[PDB]
Amino acid sequence: EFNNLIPCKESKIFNKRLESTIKKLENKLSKYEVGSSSYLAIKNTINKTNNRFHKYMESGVLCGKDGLPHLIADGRWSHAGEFVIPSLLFIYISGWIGWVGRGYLSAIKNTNKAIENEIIIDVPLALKFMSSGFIWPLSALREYTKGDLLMKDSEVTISPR
Amino acid sequence: KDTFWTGKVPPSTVLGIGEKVPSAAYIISSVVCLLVGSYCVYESNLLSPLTVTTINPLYVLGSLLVPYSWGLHVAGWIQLKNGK
Amino acid sequence: MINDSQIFIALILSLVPAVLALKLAREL
Amino acid sequence: MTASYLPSILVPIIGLVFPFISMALFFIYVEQEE
Amino acid sequence: TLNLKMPSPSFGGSTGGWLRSAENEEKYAITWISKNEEVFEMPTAGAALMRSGENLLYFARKEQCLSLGTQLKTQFKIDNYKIYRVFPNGEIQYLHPKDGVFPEKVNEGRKAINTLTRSIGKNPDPVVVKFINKQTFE
Amino acid sequence: RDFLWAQASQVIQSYGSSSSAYGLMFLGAHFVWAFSLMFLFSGRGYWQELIESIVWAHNKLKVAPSIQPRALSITQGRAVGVAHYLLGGIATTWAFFLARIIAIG
Amino acid sequence: VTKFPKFSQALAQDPTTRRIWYGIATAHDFESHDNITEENLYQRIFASHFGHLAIIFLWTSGNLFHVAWQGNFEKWILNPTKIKPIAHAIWDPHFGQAALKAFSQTGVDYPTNISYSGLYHWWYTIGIRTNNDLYLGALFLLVISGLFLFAGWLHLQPKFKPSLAWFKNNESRLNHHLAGLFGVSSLAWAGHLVHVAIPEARGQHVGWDNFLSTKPHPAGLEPFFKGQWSVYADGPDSMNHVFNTSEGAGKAILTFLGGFHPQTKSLWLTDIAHHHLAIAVIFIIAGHMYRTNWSIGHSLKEILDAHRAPGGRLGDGHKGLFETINNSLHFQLGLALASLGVITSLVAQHMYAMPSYVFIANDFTTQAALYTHHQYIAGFLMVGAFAHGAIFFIRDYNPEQNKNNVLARMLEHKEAIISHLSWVSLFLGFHTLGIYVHNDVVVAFGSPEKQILIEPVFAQWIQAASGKALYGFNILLSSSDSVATRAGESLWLPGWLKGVNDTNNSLFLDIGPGDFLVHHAIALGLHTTTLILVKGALDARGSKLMPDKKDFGYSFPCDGPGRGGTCDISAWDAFYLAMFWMLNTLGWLTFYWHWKHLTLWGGNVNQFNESSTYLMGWFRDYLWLNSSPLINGYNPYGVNNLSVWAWMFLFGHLVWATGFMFLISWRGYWQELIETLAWAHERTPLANLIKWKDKPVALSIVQARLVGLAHFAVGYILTYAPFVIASTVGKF
Amino acid sequence: MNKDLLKYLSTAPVLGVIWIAITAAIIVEFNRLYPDALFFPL
Amino acid sequence: AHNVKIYDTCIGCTQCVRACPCDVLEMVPWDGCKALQIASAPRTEDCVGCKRCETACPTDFLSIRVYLGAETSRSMGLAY
Ligand code: CLA
Ligand code: CLA
Ligand code: CLA
Ligand code: CLA
Ligand code: CLA
Ligand SMILES: CC1=C(/C=C/C(C)=C/C=C/C(C)=C/C=C/C=C(C)/C=C/C=C(C)/C=C/C2=C(C)CCCC2(C)C)C(C)(C)CCC1
Ligand SMILES: CC1=C(/C=C/C(C)=C/C=C/C(C)=C/C=C/C=C(C)/C=C/C=C(C)/C=C/C2=C(C)CCCC2(C)C)C(C)(C)CCC1
Ligand SMILES: COC1=C(OC)C(=O)C(C/C=C(\C)CC/C=C(\C)CC/C=C(\C)CCC=C(C)C)=C(C)C1=O
Repeated sequence: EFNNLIPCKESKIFNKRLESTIKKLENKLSKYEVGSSSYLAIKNTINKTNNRFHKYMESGVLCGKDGLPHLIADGRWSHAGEFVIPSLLFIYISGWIGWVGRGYLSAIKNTNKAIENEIIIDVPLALKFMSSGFIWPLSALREYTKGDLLMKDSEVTISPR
Repeated sequence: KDTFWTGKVPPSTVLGIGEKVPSAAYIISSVVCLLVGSYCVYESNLLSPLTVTTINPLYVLGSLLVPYSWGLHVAGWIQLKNGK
Repeated sequence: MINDSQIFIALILSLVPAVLALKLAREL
Repeated sequence: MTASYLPSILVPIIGLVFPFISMALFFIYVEQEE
Repeated sequence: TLNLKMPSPSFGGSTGGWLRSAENEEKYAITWISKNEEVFEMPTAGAALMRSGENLLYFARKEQCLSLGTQLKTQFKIDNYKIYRVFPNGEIQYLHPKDGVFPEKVNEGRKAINTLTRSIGKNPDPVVVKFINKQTFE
Repeated sequence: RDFLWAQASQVIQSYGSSSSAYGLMFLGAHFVWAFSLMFLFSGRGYWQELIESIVWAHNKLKVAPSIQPRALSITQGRAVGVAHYLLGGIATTWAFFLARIIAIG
Repeated sequence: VTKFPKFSQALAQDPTTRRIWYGIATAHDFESHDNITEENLYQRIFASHFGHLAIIFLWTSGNLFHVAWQGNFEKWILNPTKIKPIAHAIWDPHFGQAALKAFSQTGVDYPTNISYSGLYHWWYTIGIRTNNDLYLGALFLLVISGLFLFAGWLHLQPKFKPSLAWFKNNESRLNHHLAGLFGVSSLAWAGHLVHVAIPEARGQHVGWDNFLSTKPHPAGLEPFFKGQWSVYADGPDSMNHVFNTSEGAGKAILTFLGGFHPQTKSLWLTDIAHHHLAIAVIFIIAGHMYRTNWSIGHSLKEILDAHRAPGGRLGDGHKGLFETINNSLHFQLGLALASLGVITSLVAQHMYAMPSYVFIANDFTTQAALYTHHQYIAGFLMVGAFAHGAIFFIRDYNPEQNKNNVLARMLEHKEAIISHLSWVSLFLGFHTLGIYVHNDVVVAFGSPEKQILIEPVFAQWIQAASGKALYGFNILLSSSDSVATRAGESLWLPGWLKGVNDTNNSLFLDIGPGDFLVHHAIALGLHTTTLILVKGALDARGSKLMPDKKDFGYSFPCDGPGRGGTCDISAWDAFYLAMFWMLNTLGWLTFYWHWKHLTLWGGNVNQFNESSTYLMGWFRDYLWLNSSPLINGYNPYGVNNLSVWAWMFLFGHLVWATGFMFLISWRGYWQELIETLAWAHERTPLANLIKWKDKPVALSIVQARLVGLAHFAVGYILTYAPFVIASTVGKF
Repeated sequence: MNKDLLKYLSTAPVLGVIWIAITAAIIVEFNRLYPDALFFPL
Repeated sequence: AHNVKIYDTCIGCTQCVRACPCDVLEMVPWDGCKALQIASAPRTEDCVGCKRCETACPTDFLSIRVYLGAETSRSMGLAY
């Protein structure tokens, strides 16, 4: 399947993009003297460009008829690096930020500086919570089953209905 | 008639004209309707493709027994649990 | 194609909804 | 009288007469004290 | 009673004063007594000179009179001012302070108008007064 | 046609060149301008009510702040609105002007 | 007291210009009028409905009449893909000679407007061939208009006013509307097609003169009464049939071919006839469900009261809803608008993909006009549905009588609903805008290969399931071996698969990463518009900031600057805010439709595929590129036929921008200014002879919002309409 | 280190800016040393 | 005229009366609260609907409420 796509290493359009990009850069390069700072800058761009195109060619990312990488995000594991693995990374980090932030908020509410510690952070206290985020999934799961994650509906304010 | 009900079982009067019909009548008829209806669908469409010259009115009529059997088995359960 | 006679018949007939519209408008 | 004359007769009436009669009538209506 | 012949503060005039509606609908008068000559701000803009003794001003709106009243009270400690509504036909209603005492001070004799014997959350739903003249807050 | 459409050709064709920053700023500035209209056309009564529902979700999960969220004041809504309107509007012209005059001048 | 408006003493006693404005604006809110009874209300609504129907029929009459008289229908049918159809003649004494010439290029010797409504295509399909056919049509619809007008008048006369009980006879109305209004109308239309449209398509004249003697099929109704119905399918039009001729013509009157007539690029007429016959049967059967005068059938109240899930997750279920709905015209109108809003969108989507009118797929400007028209109408209907839902909650909802039913339980978790809609809108917004901006920056710095381009594989899979072979998914109708494929192979599948797999039509367009991003943009628009409208409805009765809001009504300015300030707190204000979002969403989707088609029709799909993944692509390749024909409608060198669209385009910009005055500057500024003008008038000699009867005042707070929104919306449509039309005319 | 100064360094905007700047630096430095990661390599 | 109503949660603080720029309101004797007084609205024909009274009211929810109604020259605040 994906008959409308092709591997970028097999793509003639993808290869022509490399050629045309480099050809432009080499024209720009000819305007400067060998050894000059300008010349070296353009050379670095040429190397970086070559590295990028070759990296994508060796990856097995698919290319459209435009000759550009198209990502598959349906769950199949042959394209896990395109979305699933980035997703797991994002969830782990974002959940950490949320979990440690929630923990700090609750800690300061049990003090006389509940408001002060929101605008002037208790940095030792904050770093303790930030340091404890690495197992937030298990923490959060246990807190849920203990009945400590959520307030009851009758204990939260609501408007008339 | 107020048809509102509480708890786990509706009270037979929801069945309308079929409120006095016994549980066994509904339950057996539901199995028969499902099997005959399934057979009509199979014969019409699945055993060889349907063509313009091979539309049997009985199989078309018979296919309506499939949704009808659903209703019959719900009515059967209602009567079963009401004691009827 | 369409004659003067046909256009006048239309205009005359359009007086019927005109008058009736007036009546409905007033009654509302 | 022909039909091709009709736009030149009607458009001035629908555009410069009918609206100003309507505006005048509505103005009289909304200012009536009764 | 008002007294139409009472003297006015000294003022060079402005374009902010009253217009036709004051002549043929209604205007308001404020009188007061001052101990000394004093400059104050007209609610229609500009400085005017308060006479020592009696002072009479006319305005288009009740709110202009009361605004001046508040200025008299706050800035000059004058609390003896009176406000009247004056009709074109010559009739005069006394407005404020209605019964001699300022409204912010409790006074026996006053009767509760527009009070309700419930909290605001116990008003009926709009649907209940549908097709009758009642309001939900009545 | 002869001013806006014709002279915008430089800024609008700047991607992939050294003038690409102006192309980006031109679009970015159109965005900030349009975003200003959210503040100018709305009022805080709507926003304070929306915040109430969001606060409900935070209270449910025991993560509501002690510094209570409020919608911006009426005046701040106006200030934010005009500040984004001006920034967006002026930066659009800036990008338009520079991209054009650097190409032809 | 000034009498107008007679229906509101409160307004009639107002001494200012506000009396007139508010008089006009509340004239159709009958429930709010002085001394209205429930019976009078229903009677007045019924008569107003007759008035509205008459207007629809006069409008249709006018379209027919103008084309008959001033059009070129008879010439157009001889060469439909080349000749431009005429809407009506122009008579405008402001025109100079150069403009007269520019608008006189359509074959005929007088200035005209070209039609983009698709009426010629429709009328030709359904069997009209002459100006006399059109003229008699126009005459007929004049008479129908008058009839409805008369019925309107009649049903306000004492002895013909219907009772309130008649108006709340739900079961009878449903039976008649399903079986009669829908079912029989559909059956009669199948009759028209079989007796007239299909013969006329095969070159045979059938009219009132000969239709009693002309059989639609040689076999007559003999096969019908003998149950030999397959006779009516034998001998379809060949693939070489030339429309409006006998060359390649068939004899079949009912078929299931699927796909398109090759010449006309439109659905087969024999398929359309059979469609209408089949649904007519279903509708007629459906209209025997409800109990009227003969004991059989269902009570709507009994069905509703019984539908409670026994596990208790829906509480008391639908108990109480019958009374709630039966006593609320706003609930009913909200249901009607929502349902019609969905259907109008479905019309837009299905008519571009599966056109029914001959040669309309070739008329690109008409196709674009019709899609945009119906999607905008649908947008308005959807907002209105929710507006009336909010009005229902204030005016008609009785908490006591709905206790613990599905409607009451919506209010019980309104914070959960609103907060989740907020989340999904933010989630879509941050990421869709984010990806677009990633793509813009990386393309701007000369690396389009760094773009994030997600294939819309789920949508491609659904296309494959209907038999699109391009993707190689080998699923269902795109696999030879599937039971789905086998089942339909002798019926509609050959015709359908041909149309699907043809790249030169709009039936399942190819979709790529560009289509992915704009679909998430559309999703953002649907969710956010819904957020605003749902928050409007569910908070209409009250909030923490204003717990007693139901006591103030649907529309009111605010509750003053206390408690932090309360501008735009009413449920009406939610409608106002939602309108901006509805227009935005409709912008995005119509821009999408149009650009996708401009590049398809122009044979450069690659332009769309490459440019659409970053926002500068839309700005440059869509807006800037396609503006050129439009803005040159007039210039220093002369005028062409796009002159009028060029002028309208600028008119739209002006009206839109004038709207900003009302939306940004608010009332108090203006009231102070008007005071100084009142001062000047009274103190100016000569002028001050003249006196106003109504004291001039600045517009109200709500009036400004409404007037601003009106200008914004009118300007939106009058800008886009010329662009979408002139862009396409200019290119093709 | 002076307690009043440390209290000032603990205010929301100061910590806000420092923390965002460090985060931004980390992302910049990852992209400076491992450029053009459209996907996780595997 | 605008409707002004005073509800029985009034604590007789007098702040609404003090806030009112049109002298619509006054304090009258009452038994229902510790202050032994309640707000009253005897002159609503002079009410402009500015809602300064509601801004001043300390109770939750309000004890004074202004329902905007039929406009007059007085209520629209016209000096012409
Ligand atoms: C620890 C902080 C924290 C946590 C756990 C949550 C959690 C949530 N928010 Mg809230 N939110 C926060 C801060 C937080 N928020 C802040 C500061 C704002 C003001 C911008 C908001 C504004 C907001 C809105 C408008 C909405 C939510 C919603 C939600 C819910 C869905 C996820 C989401 O949409 O986030 C989206 C939130 C953002 C994009 C805001 C940025 C979050 C910042 C970066 C976190 C700040 C971290 C803090 C400074 C760390 C200090 C810790 C240290 C001292 C130890 C979820 C319950 C949604 C909801 O109600 O769903 C039901 C919703 O609509 N939030
Ligand atoms: C989980 C889904 C579900 C469940 C458990 C129920 C359960 C119930 N339904 Mg409900 N119903 C549902 C979904 C459901 N419904 C849906 C989706 C609809 C359509 C919107 C309905 C429409 C409906 C109606 C109109 C009625 C009920 C009624 C009932 C109650 C009695 C059922 C009965 O009498 O069966 C026995 C039913 C039969 C033996 C008839 C078979 C079903 C039909 C006829 C098949 C269709 C055939 C064809 C299309 C029509 C004939 C064509 C031609 C021959 C003329 C029961 C509590 C009854 C009720 O509430 O009493 C007050 C009732 O009158 N239901
Ligand atoms: C079948 C459709 C239908 C029906 C019967 C109703 C009926 C009603 N609506 Mg509803 N409504 C609808 C659709 C409908 N509406 C739709 C589609 C929307 C979304 C736009 C709404 C949104 C809506 C709101 C927000 C409100 C209503 C209200 C009402 C009530 C009357 C208000 C009135 O007096 O109008 C008079 C209307 C006007 C005077 C406006 C003039 C027309 C507009 C501004 C367009 C101007 C176009 C301009 C002239 C063109 C310029 C051309 C250019 C070239 C120069 C009445 C019960 C109101 C109500 O009171 O309920 C409590 C109310 O507040 N409706
Ligand atoms: C371009 C114009 C524009 C934009 C971008 C927005 C954006 C938004 N509107 Mg608004 N709106 C607009 C015009 C706009 N609106 C107009 C003209 C009106 C009519 C008055 C409204 C009326 C309106 C209503 C009534 C509602 C919205 C809501 C929303 C939110 C919808 C969900 C979303 O997309 O979250 C994603 C967020 C964004 C796309 C915002 C921009 C994010 C930026 C780019 C992040 C930049 C960070 C970066 C580090 C730079 C920092 C800058 C530096 C100086 C610090 C979103 C914040 C709704 C809402 O709040 O739902 C929760 C809502 O109910 N809008
Ligand atoms: C295009 C947008 C637009 C337009 C046309 C207007 C127009 C106006 N503004 Mg407004 N304004 C706008 C945007 C706009 N504004 C926005 C976005 C804001 C928010 C910041 C404001 C905020 C604002 C303020 C604060 C003030 C103005 C003022 C004015 C007036 C200036 C005096 C004047 O020029 O009279 C002449 C009118 C025009 C030039 C308008 C066009 C005239 C047309 C072309 C000619 C007439 C055509 C013909 C007679 C039509 C007949 C057709 C009919 C018979 C069918 C003028 C009415 C000021 C004012 O009132 O001055 C006294 C004022 O103080 N505006
Ligand atoms: C006598 C005569 C004549 C004459 C003619 C003419 C002069 C014509 C005209 C015509 C016309 C001049 C027409 C018109 C028309 C119109 C219409 C048709 C309208 C309608 C309307 C409507 C429909 C409306 C409605 C409504 C509204 C809008 C509002 C309120 C409500 C209602 C619903 C009521 C001649 C010479 C031929 C000769 C013979 C005889
Ligand atoms: C607020 C309110 C209101 C309103 C509301 C609204 C406005 C709503 C809307 C809504 C809507 C607007 C909805 C919609 C929906 C839809 C749906 C639900 C659909 C479905 C679908 C389906 C089921 C499908 C199927 C299928 C088939 C058939 C074939 C092909 C495939 C598929 C799968 C696609 C009211 C008045 C009630 C009142 C109360 C309140
Ligand atoms: C009438 O016009 C409007 C209002 O009322 C007058 C509004 O109120 C709002 C809503 C906007 C609000 C409440 C302001 C948004 C402010 C932000 C993003 C929150 C600030 C949060 C932080 C500093 C913490 C985040 C921390 C870090 C990232 C480090 C809008 C859109 C509006 O149109």
